Amino acid sequence: GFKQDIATLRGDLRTYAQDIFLAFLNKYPDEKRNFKNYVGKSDQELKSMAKFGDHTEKVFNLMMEVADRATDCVPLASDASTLVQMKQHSGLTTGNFEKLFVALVEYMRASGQSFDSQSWDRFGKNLVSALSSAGMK
Ligand code: HEM
Ligand SMILES: Oc1cccc(-c2cccc(O)c2)c1
Repeated sequence: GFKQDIATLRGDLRTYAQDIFLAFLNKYPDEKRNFKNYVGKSDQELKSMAKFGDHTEKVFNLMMEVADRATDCVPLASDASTLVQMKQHSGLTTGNFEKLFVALVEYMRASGQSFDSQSWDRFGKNLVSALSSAGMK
């Protein structure tokens, strides 16, 4: 289920983080407006860029903690408010997060593995809900 999937992802987190973020960027190329350093690079080139690996892993480090602190796939209000208020998220709207989670769920579905894709789909919807309640446009 969802708790075990957090463990699974944490057990190889930089790999999963990069692969899921690449799935996102490749599915939604316009999303690179927010990541201008990542333009004009293949996946292998991005995995060679120090900030790509560093930053993407730190995104998923926090994402896994938000998932772990959730109840029934519903994040804490404090976690949602942190994600809204972060200066690095100034530009963002809930649609950006929706898209991240669509890509993450598709990645899990296409993996060979027994991820609880349903629970991640709910988590994404519930996080988007919580971001809106905490004041994200
Ligand atoms: C639950 C989902 C997310 C979490 C937990 C999260 C967390 C983080 C964290 C921890 C950082 C700092 C990274 C660092 O400085 O090393 C960061 C930066 C950033 N995040 Fe988020 N983030 C999430 C979703 C998103 C989404 C959906 C977008 C846009 C589509 C986004 C855009 C940014 C940008 C532009 C930065 C700074 C630029 C960069 O780090 O390259 N984040 N985020
Ligand atoms: O390196 C970064 C820094 C900020 C955010 C992300 C990100 C954004 C959308 C999907 C996703 O999986 C990861 C990646």
